[PDB]
Amino acid sequence: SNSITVRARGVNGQESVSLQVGGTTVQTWTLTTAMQDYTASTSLTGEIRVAFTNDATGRDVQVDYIVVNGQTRQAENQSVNTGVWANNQCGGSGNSEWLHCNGYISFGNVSLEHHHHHH
Ligand SMILES: [Ca+2]
Repeated sequence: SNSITVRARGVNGQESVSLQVGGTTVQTWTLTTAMQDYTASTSLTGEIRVAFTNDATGRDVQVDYIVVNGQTRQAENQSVNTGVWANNQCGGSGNSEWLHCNGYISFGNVSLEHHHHHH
């Protein structure tokens, strides 16, 4: 199976995030206010999302990165972010660690390719 580690925190420790692969929720965790590693495994190979699902007063999520089969993908390097509050709206910008609104950061398919090298 594929190994995925999510490194994230909540601002008030009430925040819940889900690891979704190809649209399937693989695991769900309540965050602490400290950056912490959370790990899961799956044979699924679809698009990886880290999803904040329980937005409320005082709740926000900050994601550092994920690790996929030993490879770090930085949250700030991801072009899809549907939760960051920017330009006065949810998902206002790519390339952010933040999920303020309910939404997600997409980290790409489990398997990526470059010059016929698969990683
Ligand atoms: Ca490979």
